Amino acid sequence: SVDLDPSARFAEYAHPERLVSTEWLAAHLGDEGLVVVESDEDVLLYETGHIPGAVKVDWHTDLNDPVQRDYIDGAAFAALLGERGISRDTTVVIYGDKNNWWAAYALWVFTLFGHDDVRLLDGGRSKWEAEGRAYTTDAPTVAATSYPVVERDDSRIRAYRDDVLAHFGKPLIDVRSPEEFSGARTTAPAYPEEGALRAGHIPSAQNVPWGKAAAEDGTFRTLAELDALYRDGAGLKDGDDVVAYCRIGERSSHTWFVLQHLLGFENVRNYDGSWTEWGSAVRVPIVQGSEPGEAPAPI
Amino acid sequence: SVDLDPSARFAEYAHPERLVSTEWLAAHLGDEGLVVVESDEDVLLYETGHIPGAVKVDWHTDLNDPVQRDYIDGAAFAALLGERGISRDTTVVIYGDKNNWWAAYALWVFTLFGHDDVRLLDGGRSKWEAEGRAYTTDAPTVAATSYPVVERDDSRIRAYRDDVLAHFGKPLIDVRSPEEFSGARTEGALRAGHIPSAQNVPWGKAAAEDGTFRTLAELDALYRDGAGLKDGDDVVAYCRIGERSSHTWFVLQHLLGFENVRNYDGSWTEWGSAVRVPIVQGSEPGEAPAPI
Repeated sequence: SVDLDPSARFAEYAHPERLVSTEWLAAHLGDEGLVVVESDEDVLLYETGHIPGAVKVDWHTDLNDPVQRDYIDGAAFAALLGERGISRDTTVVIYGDKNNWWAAYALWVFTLFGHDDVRLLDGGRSKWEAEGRAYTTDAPTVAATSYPVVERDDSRIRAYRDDVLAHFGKPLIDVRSPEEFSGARTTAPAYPEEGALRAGHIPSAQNVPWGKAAAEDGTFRTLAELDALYRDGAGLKDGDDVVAYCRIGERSSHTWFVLQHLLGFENVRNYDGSWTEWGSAVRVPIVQGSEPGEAPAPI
Repeated sequence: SVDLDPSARFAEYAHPERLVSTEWLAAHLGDEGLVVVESDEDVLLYETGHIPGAVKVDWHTDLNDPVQRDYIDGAAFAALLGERGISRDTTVVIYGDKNNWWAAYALWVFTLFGHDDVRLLDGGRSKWEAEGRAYTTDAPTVAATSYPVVERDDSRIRAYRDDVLAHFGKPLIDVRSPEEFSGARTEGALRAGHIPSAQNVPWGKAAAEDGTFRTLAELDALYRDGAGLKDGDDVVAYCRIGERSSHTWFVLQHLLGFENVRNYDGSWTEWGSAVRVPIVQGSEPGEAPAPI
């Protein structure tokens, strides 16, 4: 069994059991019941050096249905975690590049499958590296485990296009850049498969670029800073059913994490379809400019 | 009134009233009640030379909602046709580049607004030029007419995503390239493949070398023999966008006379980026899953 990180820094958050410090992790490496998972946008980083004993999840190959636009099923999840020495009761700590952007995404997927003890290493690769902590290129050399086949739950933390169309009048957070938000750009040149034939945002969406929730050192900002950003800045109130979206669900998972686990909103869903779906969908309401715009009637 | 082209070639088709020959148009140009409309994928061709008296429709600016992914509404359509001197009773002959690929699309849009008498110039720009017939580079000075505001009808010849999800068990025609249908290409999406159970009939197979629609015999082999379509079949066609599947809609509705033909305009650009819609790969149709 694997204890919580009692660090004072985390106790102000709604779900302090969802974070650990680099100092805590350095002291727990190799402990029975703990698996450390690297999850990056840039999958090649793991091979340049990883936290010792860490395994890797590759978002290109491991987490998507290979044919359909959907995440893997319970059978594919069970085989992925078993190969990595992960059992149902294992404490998983996930860390990654770009201030745990893809780390939160892996945690979201684990949560679709109802894995209870899943935590982020606050600050990811960047704080581990700034502190001069060790990486290896040694394999985890992992003994296989049996993980149960569970049915994926898309009810609680996931939204589809019809839930979004139905959601108008309820808070909507767009986590893309202001240029994307207004309709000046759609994608990156590195990801042309993440553009769309229309530019803009979902009408009544508040723009909160996801990176605003991360400090320079890549740690999650304080409760006071987050409260400023989402409650004062974006108008969120207790009891609010919140939907977050980006270009794809991978990139709005960090904001879901922030709202579900740090600010403690009960009802937070990631609209994974995001702008790639919305901007290519026939007859969905789109607005342009830096104005959120008026909520239309629920469709 | 504007006479039907009695040409034997067209009389074997289900709706011979939907086609005119270059010979007919040359003999009927400038006749009262006839407006000729150029509709091209390459909109700049019009200024290089156009049939005398012909007006232009520009798919970049004239036919799409500027904000939403949708076609214009009745008020926009009335304004467009009014400006071009088209009345509700006007006979409209549409022609253009790429074997009337986009002419078929314009006719589709006119039919959404229920314009009765719309015809294609069999063989379009390519057969007019090949025959050495006259072009002007004059824009054709036009007196505006009043066109009525009618509600666009999306029911009869248009299909939405949820119509296609509900369609499995009934025929789908995918009009994209073999290398798009297999999922070794993709106006792309992030996913590659085709809709399971869809028969690949690349849209150009229905056109002859000279740009004209193939004989009823040749179409029957393509769509009945090749793709297994039977009388009373409810058919949906799709491409990457609805603009590019309108030609095959035209073939099935007007030439083979299928009663129920719908253009799924969302096409692969929507399908290939929709969350959790069925997709299969390789040159095989695949089997129909249960209607969703």
